[PDB]
Amino acid sequence: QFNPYGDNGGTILGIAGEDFAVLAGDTRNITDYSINSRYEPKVFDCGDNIVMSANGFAADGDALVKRFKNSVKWYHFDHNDKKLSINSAARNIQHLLYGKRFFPYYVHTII
Amino acid sequence: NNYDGDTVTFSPTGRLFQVEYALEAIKQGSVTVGLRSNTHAVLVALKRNADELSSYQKKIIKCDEHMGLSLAGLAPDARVLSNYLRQQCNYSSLVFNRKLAVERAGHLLCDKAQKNTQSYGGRPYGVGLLIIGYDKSGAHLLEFQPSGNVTELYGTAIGARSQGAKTYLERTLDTFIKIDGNPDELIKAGVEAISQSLRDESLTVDNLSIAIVGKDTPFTIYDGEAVAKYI
Amino acid sequence: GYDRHITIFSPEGRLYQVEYAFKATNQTNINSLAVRGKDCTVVISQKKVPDKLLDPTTVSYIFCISRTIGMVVNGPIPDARNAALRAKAEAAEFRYKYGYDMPCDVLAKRMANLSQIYTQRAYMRPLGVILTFVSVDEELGPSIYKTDPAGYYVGYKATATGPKQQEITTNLENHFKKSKIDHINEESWEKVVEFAITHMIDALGTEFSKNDLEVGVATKDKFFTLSAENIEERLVAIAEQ
Amino acid sequence: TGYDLSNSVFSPDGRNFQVEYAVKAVENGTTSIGIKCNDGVVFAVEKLITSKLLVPQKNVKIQVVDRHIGCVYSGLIPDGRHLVNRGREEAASFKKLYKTPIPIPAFADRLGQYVQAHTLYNSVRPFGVSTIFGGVDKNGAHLYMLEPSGSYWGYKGAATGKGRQSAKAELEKLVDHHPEGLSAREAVKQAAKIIYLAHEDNKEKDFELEISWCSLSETNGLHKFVKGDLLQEAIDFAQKEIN
Amino acid sequence: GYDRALSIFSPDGHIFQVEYALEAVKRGTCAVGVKGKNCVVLGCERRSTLKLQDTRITPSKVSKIDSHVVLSFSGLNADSRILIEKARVEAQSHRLTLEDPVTVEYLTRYVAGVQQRYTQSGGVRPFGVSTLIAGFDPRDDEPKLYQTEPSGIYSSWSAQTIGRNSKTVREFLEKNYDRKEPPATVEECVKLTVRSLLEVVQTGAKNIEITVVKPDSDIVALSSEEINQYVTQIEQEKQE
Amino acid sequence: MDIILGIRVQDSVILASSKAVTRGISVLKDSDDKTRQLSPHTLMSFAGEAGDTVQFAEYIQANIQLYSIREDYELSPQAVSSFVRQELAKSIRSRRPYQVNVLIGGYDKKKNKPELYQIDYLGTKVELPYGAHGYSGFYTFSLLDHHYRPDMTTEEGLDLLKLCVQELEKRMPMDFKGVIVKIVDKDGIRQVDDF
Amino acid sequence: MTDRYSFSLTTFSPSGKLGQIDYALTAVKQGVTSLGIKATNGVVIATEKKSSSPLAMSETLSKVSLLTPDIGAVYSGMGPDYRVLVDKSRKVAHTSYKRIYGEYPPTKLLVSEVAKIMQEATQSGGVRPFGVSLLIAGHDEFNGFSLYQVDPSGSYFPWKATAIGKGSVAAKTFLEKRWNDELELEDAIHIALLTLKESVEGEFNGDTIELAIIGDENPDLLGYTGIPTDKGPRFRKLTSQEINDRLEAL
Amino acid sequence: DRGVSTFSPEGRLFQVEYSLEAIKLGSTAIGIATKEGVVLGVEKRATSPLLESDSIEKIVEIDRHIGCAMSGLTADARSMIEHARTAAVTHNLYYDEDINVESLTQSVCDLALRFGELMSRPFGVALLIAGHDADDGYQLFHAEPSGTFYRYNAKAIGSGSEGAQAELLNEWHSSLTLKEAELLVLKILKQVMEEKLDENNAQLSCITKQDGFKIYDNEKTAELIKELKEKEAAE
Amino acid sequence: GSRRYDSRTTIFSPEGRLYQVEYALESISHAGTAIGIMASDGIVLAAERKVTSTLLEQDTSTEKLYKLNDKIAVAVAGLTADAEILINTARIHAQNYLKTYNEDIPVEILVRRLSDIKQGYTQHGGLRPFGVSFIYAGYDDRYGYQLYTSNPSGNYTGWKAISVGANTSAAQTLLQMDYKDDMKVDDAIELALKTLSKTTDSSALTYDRLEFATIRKGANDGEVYQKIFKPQEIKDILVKTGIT
Ligand SMILES: [Cl-]
Ligand SMILES: [Mg+2]
Repeated sequence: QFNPYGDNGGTILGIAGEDFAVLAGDTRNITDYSINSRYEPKVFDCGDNIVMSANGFAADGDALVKRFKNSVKWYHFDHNDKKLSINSAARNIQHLLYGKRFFPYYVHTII
Repeated sequence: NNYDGDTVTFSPTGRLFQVEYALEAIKQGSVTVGLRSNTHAVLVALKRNADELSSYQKKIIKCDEHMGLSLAGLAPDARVLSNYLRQQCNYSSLVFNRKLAVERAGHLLCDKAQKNTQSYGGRPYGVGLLIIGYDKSGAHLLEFQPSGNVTELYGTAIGARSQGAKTYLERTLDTFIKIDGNPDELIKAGVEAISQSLRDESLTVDNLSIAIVGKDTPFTIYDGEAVAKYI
Repeated sequence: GYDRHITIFSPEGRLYQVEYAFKATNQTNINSLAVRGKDCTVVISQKKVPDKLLDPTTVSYIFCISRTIGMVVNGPIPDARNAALRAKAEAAEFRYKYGYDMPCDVLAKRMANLSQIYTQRAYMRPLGVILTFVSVDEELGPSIYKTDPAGYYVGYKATATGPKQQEITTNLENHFKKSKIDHINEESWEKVVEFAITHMIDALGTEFSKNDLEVGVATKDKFFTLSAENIEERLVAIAEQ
Repeated sequence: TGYDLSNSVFSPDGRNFQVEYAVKAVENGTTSIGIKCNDGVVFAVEKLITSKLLVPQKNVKIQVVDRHIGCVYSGLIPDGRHLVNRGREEAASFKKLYKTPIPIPAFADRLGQYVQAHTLYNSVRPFGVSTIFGGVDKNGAHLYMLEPSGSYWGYKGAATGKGRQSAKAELEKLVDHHPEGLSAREAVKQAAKIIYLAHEDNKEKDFELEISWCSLSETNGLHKFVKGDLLQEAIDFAQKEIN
Repeated sequence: GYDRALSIFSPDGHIFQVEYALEAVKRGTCAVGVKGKNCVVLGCERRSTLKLQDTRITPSKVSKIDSHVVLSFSGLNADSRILIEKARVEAQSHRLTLEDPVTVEYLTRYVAGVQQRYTQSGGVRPFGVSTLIAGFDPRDDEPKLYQTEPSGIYSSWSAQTIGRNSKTVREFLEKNYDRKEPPATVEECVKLTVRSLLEVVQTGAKNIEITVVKPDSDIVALSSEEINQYVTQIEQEKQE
Repeated sequence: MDIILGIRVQDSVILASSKAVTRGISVLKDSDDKTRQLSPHTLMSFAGEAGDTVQFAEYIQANIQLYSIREDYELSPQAVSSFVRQELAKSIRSRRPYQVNVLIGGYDKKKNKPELYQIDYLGTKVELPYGAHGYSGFYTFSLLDHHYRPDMTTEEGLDLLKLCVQELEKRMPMDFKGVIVKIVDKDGIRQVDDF
Repeated sequence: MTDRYSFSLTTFSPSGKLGQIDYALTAVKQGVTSLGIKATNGVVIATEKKSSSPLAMSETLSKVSLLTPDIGAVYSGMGPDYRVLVDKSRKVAHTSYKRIYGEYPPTKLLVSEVAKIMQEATQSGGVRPFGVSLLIAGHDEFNGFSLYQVDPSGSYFPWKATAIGKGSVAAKTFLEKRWNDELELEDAIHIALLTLKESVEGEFNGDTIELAIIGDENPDLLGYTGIPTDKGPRFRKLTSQEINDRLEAL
Repeated sequence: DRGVSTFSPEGRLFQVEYSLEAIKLGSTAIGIATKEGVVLGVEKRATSPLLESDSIEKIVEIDRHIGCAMSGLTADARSMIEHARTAAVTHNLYYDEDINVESLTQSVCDLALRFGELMSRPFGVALLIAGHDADDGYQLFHAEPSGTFYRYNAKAIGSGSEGAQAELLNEWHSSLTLKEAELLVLKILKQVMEEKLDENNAQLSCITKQDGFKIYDNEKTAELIKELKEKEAAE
Repeated sequence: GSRRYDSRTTIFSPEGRLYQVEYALESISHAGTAIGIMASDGIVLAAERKVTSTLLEQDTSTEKLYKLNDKIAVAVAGLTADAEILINTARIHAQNYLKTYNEDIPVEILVRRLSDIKQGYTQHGGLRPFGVSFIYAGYDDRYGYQLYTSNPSGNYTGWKAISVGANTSAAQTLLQMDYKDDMKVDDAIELALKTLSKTTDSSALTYDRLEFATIRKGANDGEVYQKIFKPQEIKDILVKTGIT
């Protein structure tokens, strides 16, 4: 039977300072016991000083990031180029993820 | 007369009057100018107000990082068509990782406007658009009419008294086409062009609206104190 | 008077749109004729190519609906092709559903029922065509069935259609009074085609070259149209008698 | 009366006045032609230069269907584009199911049935274009002209638009003087001449010439635009003939 | 589906179909609503060209929407049944989700919204009906009386009338009703309602219906004899 | 949910319904009323799947109350039970069926007779002198076969019901936290507060 | 595109007339005369075969149609409208009756279904009424023999005997004089031929007259043997030869 | 008859232009924007003295930071308000923030042209949408049934609009206080109103950053009416 | 488009009337008169057939009087075809109610639903209304014997005695004169026939031009019987009252 999910491995890490924040992630991409790429980035600048990463199943991770980047674009169009605040981005991502509650994005997301 | 009840009816001379009446709404609209060089493309729009207490109706809309238009006529119809363009530009990016060619943008608007002129119940769009953009084949300027007719041009103008600016650009053709690598001078030529369509009123700080796109310039709009430089 | 624009009854119980669709039939100014032999059914029609720039091979009002069924149309070509395509689809579907080739008369009925719907339903206009279907049916033998914009249809011993239809009709009537039979008592289809052309020449009073005619022939298990040279061979035979 | 107010209504003559009114819109449009040749077809069109501000070579009117069919039209330009968009969908579904590219006669009927369908109801308007089109298939070269009624025929030469009678007269001479056939490269040159001669019926604004062609030998059976040296050679030939 | 825009604007800025629906209301039998200090009373005219009627089974003019709210109307009778049904369904639906019966304002607002929807929906004509909706909110002793009309506007009234010759009875109520001191008792409120109908009706026999609504779902309809006593009392005082 | 009983006597119908609402290893509530008044002289008790029970009971209640307002008339217990049965008969062949069993106890004012209907989640209706749903029946039916008489008073019916509760408290595995008892007669519905 | 005619094309005029039904009845008046006569042991329905051309084969065009083995139909008015009604009538006898009860419908109920179809064309969106009047003759076990008329409105009436179309007024008068309650089937056929001769103008023979009966069961026309309860169709179309035999003793 | 979405020869939609005539028949509504807040005021216009004037709801809350006043066929406004309220709350659900006043207005104006042969006709009501957000501050918008909206410093709509707008032209300046704006609305309403202005036939409201959208009591408005009359008599 | 040919069946006149409803009532006023009379111990339904022909099969015919269930019957005035659509709907609605509640449908409920259907055709859908007026005669255990009427507007009312169709004005005056509340069925039978006999457009009232029916409790003990009169039974009742 066809299994729609996979595990692309890797790990990510976010830390917040007083006047800054970091989002780190390794560049390795794998399937089972093979390496697919030694340099495949999964931490992205999404605009409005928001960095994002969706680690787990890379297909679902890329799909989510792509949708969020697109969400930021349409937020500008619909609300007079207003800057999307980090708290507003987070809530927007909740609705993206929960929209697929019964066929989930297999990822642990950090912004 | 008897053949202007709806868009589905031809006149005895082969005319679509509802399309011509939609064309008339553009002539009533405020003037807007478009012009380009080889490196940049510029939109200049005269905004209109209800009275001194009101704001000035925004004429220019952004579609993507590399494309946008100015409007003249029914503003809600411009919002529908610009929204459609935003989606088509966006579809090209997400699916093909490809910036939508300005020529294809025109083709898509033409086909959208056409379907409204051949079916019962619907109506033609009541707005004209001037699309500028920079893509893989350089700078572009389009003129959209709600009949469906889209035209690629070096420069043009639509709205009330647009013939003044259109004549000026027809004279200045050889000059402004070679304003390469100089944004401010191309805008100046556009501001001087729209000035040929002015009567009694002059260009003030909250009246003028300018937009630009080019080689190393995303589509950006200038209003308020940012256009004071060009008065 | 909107009762003349759509297919609803007028005060005198008439459908004017149907009657005006009948007048569209003669818009092409072409006369057709159909007759039956012993083994065959022949249909002939005038071919007029006025423009010199036209490709004369593409100018045709005879259609091959199925392998066995042929159809000639009297009316404008857009409506003619509309009817032809639909008849082809119906004939093909019939074979698939019921496991045997659609008979000429059954297809005529089906197309007539479709024509009837346009006379009752408002949104659909009638087609301005008269469809003459011909075949050698495996049960009924040589068959001619004809459909019109009213949704009427009937079988024929022979028939004619067009502006000068009445002259051709009476010409044929007088022959069957004389011969005392329902068909052309002839062995080969070649001589039945010769009969058809001869009696059209007498009725219309005009002479024909090879490019002035268009001929369709139905035999057992196939319907086919004749080329210019096949007609020329046929015209030579008439002349030498 | 009132028989001309609604589409799909028969007049007492047996005519659809709305379709005849659409023909008037076609007659108003610019001139376009089609020439059938030895092993292919040639298309050409008149593009009126309304203003100096029009970018030359960048308002293309001739359209390609699939890779082997060319379409050109006169009248309401948007209506023509709508018809070509349908043509492309029809040609795509034919190739999808039957593998082979759509034959020209098959393609002609697909447009013909679609245009004819727009004369059957009062909820739609007839097409405001006459469309000249054709190409090369397994059986050779074919040229077709389609009208607002849905009527189409095969042609040796075709012409429509404001200068149709002038172009038809010039086409009839070519058919008479070349019974054995006209070559592809010749047909391109003749096409240029006929557009220039047909421009006499639209001579207020000067114009821009645009030519395309399909040929089994010259273009390998595919539709291509005539550009550069071959275009300028055809323009010069046409310029020499008017003087 | 039938799509036609029947309700549309005219050059002078009027929606004629809505205005013609008001004419149907003006044709209908008179209906009056008067609210007192501790009650509301709904009075209704019944035309006397119909004898040989069966009043047991004939649809009553005042309809219960719930145990605590009532609805009378003027205009097309068949149209009114549709509004009453919809209102009754919404009343039970509100009890089911909010666990509380509707307020009179809420019920009115719903009925008014339905009427409005039929003024800008394709394929439909407006309701040829105006309603008087009266009652008491749950656990509340303040009387409520509202009016609706075909356009969809609604508002609260101390006292109001609708239907044929309603402008005459409104004239009567405008001078006879004191805002500072409404009818203190049930008798006073019923009498003022009957008096107001007697300006228009004809005879006070089987032409007047009276329904009294009191707090906590206390609704009762008066009989012929009970109403006839008010008619007899008013006429004797009049001769002065 | 679990225990719902019904006894029809001479002049009334008595419904007893357990007060416990359990989930997992926790009794969440011990005062739950597993009944709804459908009309002034008709009461329905219910038991089954969590959520479904109350959702179904309230849905039926709304429909009967709507009928009452529309016609200004109370439906007979027979008519209400037939309506309820049909709803359950539809439900059983749905995508997700209501897993709810009910007893309908009512007093017919036209006949001047008490009536008790037992309907399961499949839509299986029966009129009975005494009824029960779930495991309760395995004890109470045989008990009532012995002690029940058709001409008993309401007070005799309550003592007969006490005898059932005592037996269930003795032999049932689960603690059902006693019962709420309600009487349906000519004067309507009332609750016995001390049981 | 799409059928935008979702509204009635038949409406009440100020005088209370339904114009399109009246006009449909006018179309029936223009149509060729047809008739029906009920006997004690059968029913006869007949009409003239108006040939459009002498080259046309009038055998191929059937004005009298079998609906069920025991029910037949004939019309006056528009032939195409009749043809589709016969198709629909045959199908409805199966879908709404035979596929449910395993037997053919009685005459009155099949008539009722045809009427329903014709009524809907009077009220539904974007359609005109049917331009025909039908005469339906039939037999069933519990009602015996029966004859019905169906008009464009969808109204239907049972008749002892009647006529519709061109010369119906004169034909009905003729039938009133001749009809009695003791008529045998052969006597009714004889009267039908006499009545029809009055309205027919040109040739009067078995090739220009179409006539069918609802009489005794016909085991020979069943097509199989072995089931005793199945005894054959009561509907029989009289041949060209069978009509001419009765025209000699006329 | 003729199509609902038909253009006139002058290039305007017939139905939209006719709806504008309906709005002119409506009761007067005035809005004034200041740096201390935006004030909204309306003429109630009771058709009869028996009608309880406090039930006339022509000023309405959309969210805590956005208010709305209407004029014309006020029944048509109910679904527009319903949409506005849902849009505002829905945006707060999706983005955990207050929605911009302009974005709200644009969402309401998208309904306007969704008519034809969607609803059967345009709205017969104009709206004054007043509010505050962090980006563009205190704002006043005029939303029409054409689908167009203009921002205004001050605006009057309804039967006395052209007369009131000419009065607002002279009186408005960029340094108006809230108290000055309250009196100005009352002053201009009293001029254009048929009946004499009081607390029962006119209603005031405002929106401030601190307290949000508030409809004024009849007691509070009455004191502002009394304060207004004294100030005009004082010179 | 198609707008051109739309009659607009569901609109108001400037006076506030529904054109198509008013014209449908004008149609019904030419139909054969139908009378309903309610007595204390039963109900009478009488109706005049529209200009009969001598060759019309009278015994196996149904034009005016139709059975909805065992307890309810209707008399028709208008288009028969239209009435039969509504009758089959009413017959189904009665069986739905019986299936749901295991009780025969109350008369008013059936009448209301049938009247609500007619109402719908006047407010939406763009179709012509049903050109039919009904007289409902029925019994239930709540209100006993009941007479109702409904018309194309979808408005219904209850009656002690009522007429529909032709000459209702004259017929209603005669009923209003001779009717009283303590009346028996046999007396009501006589009144119904006498009224038709005077209001008829025919020369003389005969058995072959009439349909007749009674709803009595004349069965055995506490149960209702519907009697649709046969031709010979109408002949006898016409002689018994002394009309022929
Ligand atoms: Cl068919
Ligand atoms: Mg059970």
